[PDB]
Amino acid sequence: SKLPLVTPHTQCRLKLLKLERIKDYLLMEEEFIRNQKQEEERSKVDDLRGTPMSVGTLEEIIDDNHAIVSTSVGSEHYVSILSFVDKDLLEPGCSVLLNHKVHAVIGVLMDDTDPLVTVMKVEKAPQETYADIGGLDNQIQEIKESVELPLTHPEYYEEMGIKPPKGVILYGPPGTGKTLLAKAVANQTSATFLRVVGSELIQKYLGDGPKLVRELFRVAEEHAPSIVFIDEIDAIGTREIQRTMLELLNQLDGFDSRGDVKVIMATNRIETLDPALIRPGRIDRKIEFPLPDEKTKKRIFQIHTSRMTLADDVTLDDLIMAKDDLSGADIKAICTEAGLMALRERRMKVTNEDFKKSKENVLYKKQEGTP
Amino acid sequence: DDIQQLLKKINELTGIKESDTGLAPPALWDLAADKQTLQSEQPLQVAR
Amino acid sequence: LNAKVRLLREELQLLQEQGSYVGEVVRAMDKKKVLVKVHPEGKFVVDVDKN
Ligand SMILES: Nc1ncnc2c1ncn2[C@@H]1O[C@H](COP(=O)(O)OP(=O)(O)O)[C@@H](O)[C@H]1O
Repeated sequence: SKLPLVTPHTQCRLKLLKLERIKDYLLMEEEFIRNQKQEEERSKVDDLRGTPMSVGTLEEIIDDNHAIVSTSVGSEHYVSILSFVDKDLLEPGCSVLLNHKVHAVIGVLMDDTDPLVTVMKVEKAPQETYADIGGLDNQIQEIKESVELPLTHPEYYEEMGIKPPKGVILYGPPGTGKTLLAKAVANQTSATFLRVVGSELIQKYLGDGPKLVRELFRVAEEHAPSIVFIDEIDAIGTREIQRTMLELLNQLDGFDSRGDVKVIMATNRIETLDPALIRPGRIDRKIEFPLPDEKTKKRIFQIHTSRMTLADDVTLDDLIMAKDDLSGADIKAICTEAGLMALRERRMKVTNEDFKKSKENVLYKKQEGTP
Repeated sequence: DDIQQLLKKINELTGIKESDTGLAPPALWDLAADKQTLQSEQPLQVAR
Repeated sequence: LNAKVRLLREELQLLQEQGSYVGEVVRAMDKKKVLVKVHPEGKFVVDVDKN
């Protein structure tokens, strides 16, 4: 659980009122909690599992209540299963609690292994929203139709008899908002978000690449409604690395039924992509991210400078004008550096000239080369 | 800051969340047969 | 003299108690149960005493 989002950002008493509303509610929480049976069930089960209980691994289930369990010493024991253990929650590789004296299975322990993919499960999408992105409307509708609508409303596709699209590639110059759009769609539909950065699936170990992608899809399907993001797919996209490609392509198209997990893959060099990975059967949605135009640039300037204190003299149009020379990330860079420049000369209220010299210096640092 | 500190106070007051175990629906399981088998049978080890 | 005799006697009494292991918890399992990791063996779930 998390706090509500207070949506004035200028210092106004509306922001205050929302805040003291929240304080009121949390204070009622405090009040309520401070102003303060099944011993039969406990006396049977939690006394049968006499403390302490060891933790081991389940290998096989042989009978209805008989299973093989290994422990951290590595020994193997054919033990019985007490009736209260959920059989459907038991499978090879599962962590199981065991009676200390007689090693009898006394319950399943929720998994705490596979650390790395557990970290890349992130789920920490809520920093952005479709709000934070402006002007990418065509891309927004495309990705909504491809991945967001089938997750939010698969009813349309099931009623239509349609098997939903099962792969999306995002492409364009860097800093156009591909990663931002992926995070934003992860935020709009609260399906679990999976991110893995390109080259990081390339590994020294021969198996580790395909193994890593296999376990990532395994955890994704385990979370069921999930979105997996591979940024800079080019690192793999453009024998061992080709074998990781084959693993990913078969995880996309191949045997079994994948189900609900969606795949977003972002590239900066789409034309260098190999034909196999761009599967017409799987990857039917390619979304271009062009360099922002005048309207989009204006929207990005408003979005980013919105949280900054601004003077009256700022004429945003001369910043917007000229051509499509730069992307949204460059716009954020101009906003930030204009903030610093206003800070040096001691303005907490950035002016037009600040942005003018900021864009000039950025264009100086933008590209290079002898005449 | 009161938001943050009151959140932490709520968290410490409610305590940690019960991670729990298996324990299939209560009417489904137990019987004295469970404990009788536990105290009667043998936890066999496995050997090649 | 009696103070030193008494402290030696009680120290001898506690000296019979054994090594008590060393453990590190990964996740507490609410009151009592609590999950711990001990160095040579694996994970356990160990009730806590009066503290
Ligand atoms: N249309 C946009 N709206 C808002 N921010 C944008 C937009 N395009 C780019 N950005 C900024 O650029 C960064 C995202 O760059 P992005 O193109 O997603 O990286 P990558 O090329 O690695 O996918 C974000 O910090 C974001 O603030």
